[PDB]
Amino acid sequence: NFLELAESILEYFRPYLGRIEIMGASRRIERIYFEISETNRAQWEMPQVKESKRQFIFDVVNEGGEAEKMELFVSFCEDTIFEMQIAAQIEVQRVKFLNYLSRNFYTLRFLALFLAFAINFILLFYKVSVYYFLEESTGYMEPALWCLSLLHTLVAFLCIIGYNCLKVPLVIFKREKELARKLEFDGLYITEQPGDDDVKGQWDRLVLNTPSFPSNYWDKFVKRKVLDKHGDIFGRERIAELLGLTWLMSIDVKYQIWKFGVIFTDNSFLYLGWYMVMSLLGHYNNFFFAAHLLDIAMGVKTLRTILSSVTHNGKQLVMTVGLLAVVVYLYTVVAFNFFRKFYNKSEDEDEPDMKCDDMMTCYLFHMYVGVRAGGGIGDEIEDPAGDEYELYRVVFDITFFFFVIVILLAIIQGLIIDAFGELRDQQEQVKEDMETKCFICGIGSDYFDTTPHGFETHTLEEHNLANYMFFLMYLINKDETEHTGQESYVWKMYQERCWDFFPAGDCFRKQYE
Amino acid sequence: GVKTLRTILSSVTHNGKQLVMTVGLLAVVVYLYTVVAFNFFRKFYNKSEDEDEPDMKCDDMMTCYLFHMYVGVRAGGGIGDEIEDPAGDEYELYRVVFDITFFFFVIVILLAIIQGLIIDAFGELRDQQEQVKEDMETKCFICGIGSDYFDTTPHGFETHTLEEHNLANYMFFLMYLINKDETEHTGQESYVWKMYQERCWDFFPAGDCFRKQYE
Amino acid sequence: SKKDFQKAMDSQQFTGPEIQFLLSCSEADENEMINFEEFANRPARDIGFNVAVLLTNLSEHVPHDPRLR
Ligand SMILES: [Zn+2]
Ligand SMILES: [Zn+2]
Repeated sequence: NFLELAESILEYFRPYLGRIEIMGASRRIERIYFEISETNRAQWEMPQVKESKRQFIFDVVNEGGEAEKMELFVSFCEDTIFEMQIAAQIEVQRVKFLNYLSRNFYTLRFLALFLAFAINFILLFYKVSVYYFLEESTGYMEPALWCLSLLHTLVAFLCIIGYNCLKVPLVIFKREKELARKLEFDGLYITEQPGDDDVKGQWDRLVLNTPSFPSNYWDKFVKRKVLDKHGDIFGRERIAELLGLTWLMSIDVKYQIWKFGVIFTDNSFLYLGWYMVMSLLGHYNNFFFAAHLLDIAMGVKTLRTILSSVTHNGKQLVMTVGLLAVVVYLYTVVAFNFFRKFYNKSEDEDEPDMKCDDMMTCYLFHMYVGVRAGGGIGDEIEDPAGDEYELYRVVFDITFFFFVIVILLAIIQGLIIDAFGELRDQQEQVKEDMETKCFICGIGSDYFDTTPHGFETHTLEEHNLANYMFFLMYLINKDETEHTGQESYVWKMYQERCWDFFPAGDCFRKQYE
Repeated sequence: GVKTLRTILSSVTHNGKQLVMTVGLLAVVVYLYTVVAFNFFRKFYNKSEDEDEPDMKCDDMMTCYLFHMYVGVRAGGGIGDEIEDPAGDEYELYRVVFDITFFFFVIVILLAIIQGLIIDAFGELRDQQEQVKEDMETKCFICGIGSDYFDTTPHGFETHTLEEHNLANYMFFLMYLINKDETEHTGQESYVWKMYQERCWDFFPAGDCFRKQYE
Repeated sequence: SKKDFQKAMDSQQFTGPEIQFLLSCSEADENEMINFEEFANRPARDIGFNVAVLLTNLSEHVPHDPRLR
């Protein structure tokens, strides 16, 4: 009765009175409450940040569902927290322009793909007469290809630099996130050390010597405390040996080398760097400029899912295409022998006949024809007639038509078919779990249907996945002195990666009646 | 006009966006090979009736792309089936690759992606039908309790889907409210009418039913 | 050396009185001819496994005894 009088206040703060559950100290499930910045109840909505979470649940339900499911989640939060740290961030003109470009990067690169269509539409008009370009529409359009080719190369260059100021810090973040943790826990550079293989980890030996190492992880303390936790284990100062305008010289060298050394490893930059190098080649000749239309395979999510199918099962596939090569080599050995006489390309007669008497070419003969013919090998060879081998030649042709085109191509075309049923079912299980089990507690829908409506509330009013991020926003964005006792329990355990505080089994309803 | 075919062509449009995009992609890869073909392998193209005089080399690239679509997408053997066969050129070492890469990457994959998209469309539409029937077999459409609680009584759940909620009767009752004087309502029916006006929709049972409520 | 080792075992971090006890478990020949093999003999492990089995046995079969935890 007192609270219905209070409704005016609750309705306003409802958007950003986030709340979560923890198994806090007392083993019973406390339900803490925390402020959420209205910017935080916004930034986590519109952009990639919603889709990135959708990638996440697909990356757990299809891959986790285990002890890491409560740990990858924060690993998703600390990344996503870093994303908004980027957006909060988004010569004085330079950074103002550089931020202008980095925020435009999806629209901006979409314009790059747009120029990839605009130019190749103009490439279409080329013909030899000497390569030449007829320009029936006008006359100044050919220079427009000279102008669009620069304008694209301009976008081809200024996209990567925005990529350098957008996704890359994240990519450098999660590399350091995966490093700083291992020094503080696994101790591998202090102990286990990766050996030759997993060289990506071996490359990471270089950064740890750097003072500027924890640049994007929002924890300078990292290296200072590794020695506290590991230097007592065998040696103090030796670990410290492992750790620790004027602007021209101010930058550290081995860090920044390592940074580009991680950025090169990233597929997204190596592609855009590949997307650009050809655009530089597109000046040197326009037909090397057409590779850019492959960007549509990455430039639209629609095709990407279709092409993803082909690489989704492609390791099985390329082996089969390779097996195809090998089963064809078995016929060509049976063909180079025995049925050798049958092969011919006898124009008029005898004089210009092209019997494939060199097997290396005979092997090439079947792949250029028998794999392709669709009729099998016998469709493009002398038809047997009266030979004793004729009974045998059919057996060579039938089996080749079955085993190759009616099976191995049938498998190759066919492995793509199942790739849509695997990729779909993976999409199904994501939804199938979410409709049932809560992502967090794991209780599932059925306990929570006992109350009216129910489970949809438990996925919003309760755990709602997101608020655990906002609470991790709230902790990282809060003075260590300022914590409430529940929050300090979280933050302390959060440092230790014990992760008990995520509810497991019990929730606030499980705990009570 | 017939639902039978309608389900099939609807199978086709069920995944048909991905499909049209796949065809567009096909056009783009064939444009990529027509661009590799207008260069390098340009000499091979021919339609030489008797000799030389009426030859139709696709030297205009637009006509060349039109050639690979009218012919190379269709040939079933790939592009090399309807072109001069290499036999002496150093490009012959390369040209076969241009065939083999094309015959795999168009007819052996992209068309395969197409037909297979139809396949995954049948299995997808079937799996949808299966989820419908399965959700009907188990959970009640309304309360959500599911079959298993209601099998505790004999026969059971089929009664709960008829004698109880049976979906339809909520509709008859919504007929009965709308076809009844506002003065004439019972307190239960007046309630349901009021909440129905306010679209609060709490009155639909949720979780609890008459059996859940009682012993 | 018997004194130098006490500072050297803080790397491995057993208490130093205990380290002197280990040095006594060693034959400690001459000034400090302590063979490393005369320290592998502590063999005794059967019992440590059995103690672990016992304490685990109690830890599982009688939970919520603060004294035992
Ligand atoms: Zn939950
Ligand atoms: Zn029901």
